[PDB]
Amino acid sequence: GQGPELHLASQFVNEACRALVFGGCVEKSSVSRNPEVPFESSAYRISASARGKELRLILSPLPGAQPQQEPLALVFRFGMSGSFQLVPREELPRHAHLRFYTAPPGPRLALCFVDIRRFGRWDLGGKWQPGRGPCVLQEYQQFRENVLRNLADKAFDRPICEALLDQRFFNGIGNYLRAEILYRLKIPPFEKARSVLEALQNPDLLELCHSVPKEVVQLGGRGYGSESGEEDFAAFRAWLRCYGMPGMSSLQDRHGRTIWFQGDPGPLAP
DNA sequence: CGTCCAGTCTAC
DNA sequence: TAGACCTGGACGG
Repeated sequence: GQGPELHLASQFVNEACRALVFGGCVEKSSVSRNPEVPFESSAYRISASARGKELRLILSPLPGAQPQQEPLALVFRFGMSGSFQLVPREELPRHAHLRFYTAPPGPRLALCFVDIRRFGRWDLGGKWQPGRGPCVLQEYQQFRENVLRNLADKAFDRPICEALLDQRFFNGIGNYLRAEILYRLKIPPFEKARSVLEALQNPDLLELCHSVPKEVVQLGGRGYGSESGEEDFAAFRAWLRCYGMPGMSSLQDRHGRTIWFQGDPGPLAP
């Protein structure tokens, strides 16, 4: 997922778990090389928030829950196939690698972190990744200042299409979003990052870094993805103007990732 | 059957 | 930097 997917996943956990009570331990698949979550409670609520391409779960025991336990926070990154689902306990999807189980009363459901390719990761801390910049969705003004303060950084030597993936400055921006963002401004993907950014110091490249992914969120649905029908997925394919679309050029950036664009590749093209 | 394609993380 | 980390769907023979 990218920021919209991480953001919509957090909204999903919050709405789906609002009137649910979990109990017991936090179960991990045998094959997952991520850490065992040391946590047990007779009764606890799960909530979420999203920051860029990371999602924080808070496991929050109720008054009187046993064993005695302070709230616990997990941060997740999704890599290529991470996701959250609420399923019936005996119908776990195949790659459900971490699982929170409802307590009686009611239907026994499982909140599952599902990650086919297992590029996703979680940490016990609860801290955001040091070095990741502010959320382009929820921290726009902080994100905007963080780029304009640091144009001197060597990151901005690189072509614009590569800089937009550097999560130190564009936390939340991934492959589809960089294509869609540059297509909106007809900015060649291999223009130099510093060149396009120095200008700003209406809608400019940094503003679109916020407004474009906000468009994905306001589709409702589950971004690139279909957790709420194939209808929501068709809604997304329709929103796209550039990424994967017929009549568009594509190249490889210096890290082998496909950038989609119209017309001028730009000066720093391979 | 085979190939190729879809975000970090870490060892050169 | 370049390869490593993974599974599965869409192709081509």
